Amino acid sequence: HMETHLTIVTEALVPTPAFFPLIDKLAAKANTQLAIITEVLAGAWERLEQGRADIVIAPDMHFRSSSEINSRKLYTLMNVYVAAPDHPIHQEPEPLSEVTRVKYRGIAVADTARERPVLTVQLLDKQPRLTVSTIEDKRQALLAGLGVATMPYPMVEKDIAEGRLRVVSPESTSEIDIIMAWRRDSMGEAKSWCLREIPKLFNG
Amino acid sequence: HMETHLTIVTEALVPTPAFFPLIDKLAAKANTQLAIITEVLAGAWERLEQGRADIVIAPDMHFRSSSEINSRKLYTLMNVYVAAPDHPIHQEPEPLSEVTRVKYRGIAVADTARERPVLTVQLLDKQPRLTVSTIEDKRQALLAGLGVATMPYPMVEKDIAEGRLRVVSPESTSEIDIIMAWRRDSMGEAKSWCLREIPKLFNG
Amino acid sequence: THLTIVTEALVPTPAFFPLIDKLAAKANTQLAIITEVLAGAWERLEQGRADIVIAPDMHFRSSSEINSRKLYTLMNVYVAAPDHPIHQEPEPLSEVTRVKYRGIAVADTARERPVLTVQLLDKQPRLTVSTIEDKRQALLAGLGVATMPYPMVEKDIAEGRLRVVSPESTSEIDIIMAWRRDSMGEAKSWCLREIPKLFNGK
Amino acid sequence: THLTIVTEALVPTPAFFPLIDKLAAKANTQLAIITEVLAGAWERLEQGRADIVIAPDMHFRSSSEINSRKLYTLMNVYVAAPDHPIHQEPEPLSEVTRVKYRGIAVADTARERPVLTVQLLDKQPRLTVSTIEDKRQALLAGLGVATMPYPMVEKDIAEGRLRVVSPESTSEIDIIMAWRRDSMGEAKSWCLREIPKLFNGK
Ligand code: NA
Ligand code: NA
Ligand code: NA
Ligand code: NA
Repeated sequence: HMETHLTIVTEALVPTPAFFPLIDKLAAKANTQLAIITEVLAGAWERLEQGRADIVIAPDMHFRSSSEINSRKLYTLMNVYVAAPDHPIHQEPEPLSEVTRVKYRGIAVADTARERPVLTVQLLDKQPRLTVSTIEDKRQALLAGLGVATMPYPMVEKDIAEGRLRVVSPESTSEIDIIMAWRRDSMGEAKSWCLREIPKLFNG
Repeated sequence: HMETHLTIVTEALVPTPAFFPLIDKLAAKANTQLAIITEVLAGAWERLEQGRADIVIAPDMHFRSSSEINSRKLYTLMNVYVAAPDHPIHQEPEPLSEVTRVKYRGIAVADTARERPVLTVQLLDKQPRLTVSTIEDKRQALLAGLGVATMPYPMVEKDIAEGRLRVVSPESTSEIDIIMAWRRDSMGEAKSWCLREIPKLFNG
Repeated sequence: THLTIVTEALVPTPAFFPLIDKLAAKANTQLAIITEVLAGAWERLEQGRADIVIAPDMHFRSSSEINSRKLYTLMNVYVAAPDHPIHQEPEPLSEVTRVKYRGIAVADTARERPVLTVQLLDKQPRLTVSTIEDKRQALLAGLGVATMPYPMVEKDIAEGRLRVVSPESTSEIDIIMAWRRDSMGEAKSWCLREIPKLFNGK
Repeated sequence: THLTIVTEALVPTPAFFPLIDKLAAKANTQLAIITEVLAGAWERLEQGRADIVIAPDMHFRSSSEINSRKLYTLMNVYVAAPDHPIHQEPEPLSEVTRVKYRGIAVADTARERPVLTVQLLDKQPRLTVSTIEDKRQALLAGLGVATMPYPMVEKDIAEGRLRVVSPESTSEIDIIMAWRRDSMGEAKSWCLREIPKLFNGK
């Protein structure tokens, strides 16, 4: 109904290309131009709170208890603690022991900058770390043997199969619920349509 | 509510400060941060069409009756053809004659800086012209004796009283309806509230 | 024909008015003195939609094809209305304090989103306006705290309508004249010579 | 203890990986190689939130105090999927034509002096993404026409997944290393010496 602009935020763990089917359909449904922006952890939620994002696709988080924010579970994602095959972490009797983990470099994706608070990986103080902005940069660092870190399984599935990466220990494997969140204090055609279409991209 | 952002566009003829009462009230009604942006003629409407403005306050225009756009008349504004007291245009028998107007410099508000003629005296081809972006710059140019142009009466009322400007000829005085316009394809709390409050600013 | 000078919002357009009559005699050139905000001024120069830009010294243009010359220095003062509570603050410039009070921004290239001067924190209230005058009126009405060009508020501070929040935040900015070297028309060349003369000793 | 290098989106972060082990031996410094887009990279430097910036050329100072050095040249190519109708176009770069086809933009963290890597026109359909990878995937999927860094699509062009729209639009950009002189830590100094060595021959 004349040109419109909707802004979807996909957190770093969420593949942006999964939302590409929406683009053509949104151009036919309305005259709506899509913006699918990437943010990291709390940065995704912050965008929603500050009213700078129509819909957020992100891991379930403590922010969700907000009264004017609706939310719905989309799918589950698996996180695996990986390292390059030749990394010494593999020869460790107790790779997840606090005494062992400090010996080896962790790799973190920043949310705004170097931020100690993280839940995916418990980086310890005095432990070496590398910090990057993108999930791809983190992958390349891991492929190059530069540290040990958690990754979304889809992004490293081929890597593990083809022996470029190796799961450090299955004990650390975690499941994260990926949720769709939005604010009820505003509504439009395009936003409503997306809220209905996005779940269809995944389960049903 | 938590933070929200609304964008009101006020066309150059419309004093932005008239919307200042909204600011404090909008901070209490919701957590909404206001942006009152100035545009010139068609630029104001273009923002509305492109979905880059929640509400537009602008002169009534050829854009109107557009199917997705609601509108409401707010008030009438008077436009006066003025020049500095010492300007030779005052000594002219026929100041508004095509033969006369070409002799003297017109002043236009634009961004494009090429095509002025829209709704009023306008600028004749081959006529000397100065182009400025703001209504204030146009006022100063007129005060400095540099040309002849239309101005919104409120902005030059004191100038005419105190003999800094002088109405060239009353024949050219025109009335413009200032309307509030928005798009129906979207709605939220703040937007709805403003659509109700803005007319109240101009009751009297 | 047609010359376009772009004066950034901080730069008073009327300072260029002396050029108008002279340019009409020197050449048959019709002048446009267009106002833009921050990056919008430079963008016009890059896109070849402005012959000369008068603007604060700033990043970009890929460091290709842009000549520049310093015209004068401008002082920027952090001001607020006399009765604004920011004045009673022990630490008015502390991040903990600044968040309490509304900032006021002039939107850049004339749009809401492009606003990255500085001084605005998350969770901080803000108002965004298009013009430096609108920002002045907002400040006069007590609606926030913001930086202003000293010349535009000098009388305001004298006559007690505004008050400098803290001198520590005062900054000096070089106002430069910039153009592209890939063209040198008659009118353009003449203006490049005349414009510095408008500001001599300043 | 903590050094922050900012690499603009056009710059491959992994090119700086050799530094990591050496920096751990040289000093006890934990490295952050952060990605930003266009002006967002510079803004970090101005706000003192980045020790070193690797980014497309600016060379211009509002914030002042900035030293810079050229590292290497990068080529940008206007590409689209092989089956995109832009290829059948007589005049693919004509303003009349470009509006017909969707542009793809990487969003910026700052005052958008660079907004269009090539040029995005009003009324023109657009998709906006945050990352250069997302933009690549969009292009691979046939969803628009946009500029890309040649190294990132060299294999794509070879293996017929992408195709250069027109060579006329190809542009060369200097990638520079920039920093502020008002500080000179051990690690920062060492990196400023090592980083140029990573791009000998380039
Ligand atoms: Na992304
Ligand atoms: Na105004
Ligand atoms: Na001006
Ligand atoms: Na990167």
